Amino acid sequence: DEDETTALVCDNGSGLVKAGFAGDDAPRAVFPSIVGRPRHQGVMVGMGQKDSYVGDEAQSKRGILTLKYPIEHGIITNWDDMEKIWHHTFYNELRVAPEEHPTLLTEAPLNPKANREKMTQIMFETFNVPAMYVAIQAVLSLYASGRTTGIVLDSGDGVTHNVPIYEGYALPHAIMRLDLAGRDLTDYLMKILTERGYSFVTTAEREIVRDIKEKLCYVALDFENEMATAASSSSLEKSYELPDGQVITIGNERFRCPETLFQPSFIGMESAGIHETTYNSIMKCDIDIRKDLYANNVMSGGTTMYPGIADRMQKEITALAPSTMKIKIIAPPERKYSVWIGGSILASLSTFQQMWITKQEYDEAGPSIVHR
Amino acid sequence: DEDETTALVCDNGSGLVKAGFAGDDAPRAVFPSIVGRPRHQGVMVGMGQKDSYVGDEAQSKRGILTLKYPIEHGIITNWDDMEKIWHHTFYNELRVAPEEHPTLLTEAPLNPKANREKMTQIMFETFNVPAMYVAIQAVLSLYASGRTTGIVLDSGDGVTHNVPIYEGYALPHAIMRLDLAGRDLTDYLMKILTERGYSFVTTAEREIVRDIKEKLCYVALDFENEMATAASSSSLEKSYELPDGQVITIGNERFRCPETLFQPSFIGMESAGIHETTYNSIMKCDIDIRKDLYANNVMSGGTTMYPGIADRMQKEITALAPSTMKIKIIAPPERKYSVWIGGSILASLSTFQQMWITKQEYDEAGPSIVHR
Amino acid sequence: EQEEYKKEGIEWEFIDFGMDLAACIELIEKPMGIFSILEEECMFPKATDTSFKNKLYDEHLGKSNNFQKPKPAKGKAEAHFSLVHYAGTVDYNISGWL
Repeated sequence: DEDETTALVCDNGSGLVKAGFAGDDAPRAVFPSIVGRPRHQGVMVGMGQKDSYVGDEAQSKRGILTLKYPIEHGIITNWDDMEKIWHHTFYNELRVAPEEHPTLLTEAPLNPKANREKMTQIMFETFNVPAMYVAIQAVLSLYASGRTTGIVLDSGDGVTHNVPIYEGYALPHAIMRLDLAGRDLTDYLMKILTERGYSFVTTAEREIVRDIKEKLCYVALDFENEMATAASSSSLEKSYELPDGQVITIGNERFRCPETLFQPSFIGMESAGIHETTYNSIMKCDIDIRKDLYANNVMSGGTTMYPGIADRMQKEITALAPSTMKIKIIAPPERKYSVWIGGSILASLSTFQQMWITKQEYDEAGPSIVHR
Repeated sequence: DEDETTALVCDNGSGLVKAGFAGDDAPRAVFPSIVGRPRHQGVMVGMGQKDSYVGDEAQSKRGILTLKYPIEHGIITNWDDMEKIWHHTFYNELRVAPEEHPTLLTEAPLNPKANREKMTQIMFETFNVPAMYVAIQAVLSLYASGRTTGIVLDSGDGVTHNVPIYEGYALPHAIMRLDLAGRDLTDYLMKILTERGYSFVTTAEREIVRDIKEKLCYVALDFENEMATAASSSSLEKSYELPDGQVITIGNERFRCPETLFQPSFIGMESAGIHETTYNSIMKCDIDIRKDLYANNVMSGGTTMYPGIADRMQKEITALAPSTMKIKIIAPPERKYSVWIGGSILASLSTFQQMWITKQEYDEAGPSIVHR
Repeated sequence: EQEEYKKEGIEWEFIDFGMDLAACIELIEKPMGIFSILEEECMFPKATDTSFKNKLYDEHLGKSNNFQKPKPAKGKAEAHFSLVHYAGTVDYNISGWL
């Protein structure tokens, strides 16, 4: 129990932090990855002067603060502001003292060696956690779907990745990163919806375009004769009621937004798209392992939640793969937390105890120890 | 019937195993002589963890296993991996229980005494066969062409041999071995075909160069004015359609590949070639037997199947042999299984029963008994 | 014991008798020990008894003395791993464990 209860799992994202206790089924804490700094001197009624704001209080009060994102494209870019988000996570969100909890953290696919050593330096030397561990994100997603070999298409708020994993070892030279994700996708909907003849003028109009994207957006299979369908004008249309009455209608654009993930050309991107990239990762891997990867395309991440994403991907890679092959696109329902759940499982596991980096290992080996 | 039905014939090669029941006209089982060992831990869907793979499942799954060849140049080099190929042959390929079937096996030309005793030790002591027998390969090939004196040019996947046989006794001191065969020959075609301006890049490109060699390769007679012919560019060319559309053309190289068997110099080999070697075997034999050997050059083996091999050899040795001599190059159509068929005949024969080494002979005389 | 030799005044030095067993215990209860490897694999949605087994070996075999590969014959029924407990060698079958 000492640490059975006690292991923490913190998944640091570009848009959201997911956090909680190893053992739980889902994150106890989910909140924006921002750190707000007040543009002016003054106070809220009853509070003192605050130097900084994190998560939702930074989002809610955004009009008087300069908002900053510590993690650009999955990589920690500002370490002063990240130590601020961690502090908030332990002390306010989970309300635990960190110096008696083992902490499993996550990093990104080709996270620079030096960063994995730096967050270890900050975990052990400024938070004084007993022990910690850094798992790679795609690797926890795979594992949370039971398996050990497969290829994960991972897509969240600032990055998309393909991480081919074989008997647990993520394959460095076959990993692909595509910098277009849910953030890019909300801003494109924004324009095709203002372009539908609308105005997201106040900040209460801006924010909810993102809630339109999440609730009403679709990834149609045969996106071709779906536009064609749009035109005959079926009961395909969908009206959403705004903060007030102002019933906005979205028929068609509803799927023009996730067609951006297959066609980056919709947004002036010259890069290849999700399905081709799944494939290219795969023809960059060893030959003998390619049947395995093809029958185990595990999807994880908030942006892979658009319904019919899996069917489109299913047919997208069948028709690029040699017919002798078995294609299989696994997309679980909890996928917006796969990464986290994979960490919860792993860290609560009976056999993981012997991989925890302890302060004994650290004080004796330097940050190098956990770096592997 | 007890054993009329019941005799097994297993011909162990460097590239292929040929197996089946004495009595049949051709091998019931033909498959690669490999044993694959998985490079990583994991499973196929629905199967358990497999420690090892043999034959075609090792070839098909080669990307995740380390492939190994038990028979190097016709001689068994790894006995752990050979007992694995035998096990597979009896139990999976022929699906028989070995402990009630007499087994005729084959060995190579100057197979070390100690090996013939070792495979007997493994046949009787780990497979518990009722009785067994080891025939020499060239000797079964000859016999399958009806005769008892002749010289066999035997050529398969890893070795070429010349085994002069007189009234059944293969002549030890006149046997020649040339380590260049069909394996060497596929890799040379490979280069003269990439050198034609091509790329056998993926493993589905590699494998089929071998199917090009088998289907389209030729041994031209007057290989001299065949290159000359190539240049005037007749309708000598030949295009093969790859796994996909990619129609590859092979005009000329088509015969430059089997000209390697007469000119080893094409491949940085300093050894003499097939025809000279036929001859040298012959001027190493007794004088009085040389007219016999010359009128009975029996060919066997997968690599002697190249059309026009016999005509080239016909003229190759006429023009080296004294004119008072009769040359005669027998090359039957079933020659890729001569060896096996000779065993099927012999072992189903009415008079062979009294040469079977029985467990009675063995338990009483030690491995020495069958060694002769 | 040591109290007597202290009470009497005898001069006898000796090491804790427990110590002899610490070897076996660590192998079981310590972090990269049996249980752990056992309880980790339980987190792998697609692990096998066989999987577990290998993990057990790769990590303890040859490196650990109390750890051994079985003696499959005698009155025993199959093979997986023996341990060297104070009472003796126990041949353990890992099947269903996961």
